[PDB]
Amino acid sequence: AQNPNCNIMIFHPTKEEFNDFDKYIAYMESQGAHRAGLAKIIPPKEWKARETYDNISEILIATPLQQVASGRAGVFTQYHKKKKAMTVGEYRHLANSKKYQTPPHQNFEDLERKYWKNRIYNSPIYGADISGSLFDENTKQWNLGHLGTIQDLLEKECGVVIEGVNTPYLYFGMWKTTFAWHTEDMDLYSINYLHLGEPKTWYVVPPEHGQRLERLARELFPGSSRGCGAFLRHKVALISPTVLKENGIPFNRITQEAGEFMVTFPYGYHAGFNHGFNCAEAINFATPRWIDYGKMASQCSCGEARVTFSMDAFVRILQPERYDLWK
Ligand SMILES: O=C(O)c1ccnc(NCCCO)c1
Ligand SMILES: [Cl-]
Ligand code: NI
Ligand SMILES: [Zn+2]
Repeated sequence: AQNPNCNIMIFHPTKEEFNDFDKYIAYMESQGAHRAGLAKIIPPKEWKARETYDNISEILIATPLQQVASGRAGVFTQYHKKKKAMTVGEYRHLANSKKYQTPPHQNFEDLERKYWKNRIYNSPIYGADISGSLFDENTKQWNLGHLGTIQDLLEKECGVVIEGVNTPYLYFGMWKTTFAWHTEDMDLYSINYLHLGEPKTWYVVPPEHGQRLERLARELFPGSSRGCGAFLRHKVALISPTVLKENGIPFNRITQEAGEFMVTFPYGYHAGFNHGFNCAEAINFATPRWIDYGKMASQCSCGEARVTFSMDAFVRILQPERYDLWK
């Protein structure tokens, strides 16, 4: 078996290899990349997402989110408080202010130490899930707005014809802005491109050990576990690498820099944080190997998590018993 220790793999495709997206995902998996839950792809040196990031300051963040923490340094939850709308220009100025800017630090490891020591004592502002794209329409390779759709993948594999669409989202971050422990909706893949700015650090549990993370989460958040059988779908829980180690949970970490892609694989739990002002773009996608994960995916049983219009049809076709129970 390839990659048996489930290490995060890094790939350097040539411009020739960068032409066929589906074929290169299949290649990475032939080398065992999916066993880690996450892979990094560095684009060929001739490639670019767009010519310049001039004038991105005109984009609107209609509902910025203030991320307020509760708990202890290594085990906490965060709730999102809605703030008034601001432009990306206003947001970037706020991220660079004395109150919110990245602190002095020696290297990535020093800044990671400062994040986990001090995260809970601050409330950074996150611009998340903004429908849109920053890829140039003339960019033909790995353009996250020109991928084949999950609906067409299901039709090709299973003959199923369903409603729904599939478009990218933008994320504007600052120091300490946080994404909580989660897998994707319906345990889909995701692909994430860091367009501009400071790095993003990622943590990931191998898919073959995801149930170990779930068992620890039930022990650390017991009231949340009693209220919903799939509460990590709420995307509000954080657990530090020190606590994961103390409890024997297998995981890996890596830092993504501007100009790099990250792919998460079906049922790969991940979490992380931003180092400073940045802008990323992400979308979910599917392959033939995803279908069986879609059939087995857990669902939030209490109403807190959002189920989109498109996700409704996935549940209706792949999980008809759960759909009928919803009625
Ligand atoms: O912010 C990101 O770059 C990012 C990366 C991967 N998954 C995410 N899911 C949203 C969870 C919100 O707590 C967000
Ligand atoms: Cl700090
Ligand atoms: Ni994600
Ligand atoms: Zn729930």
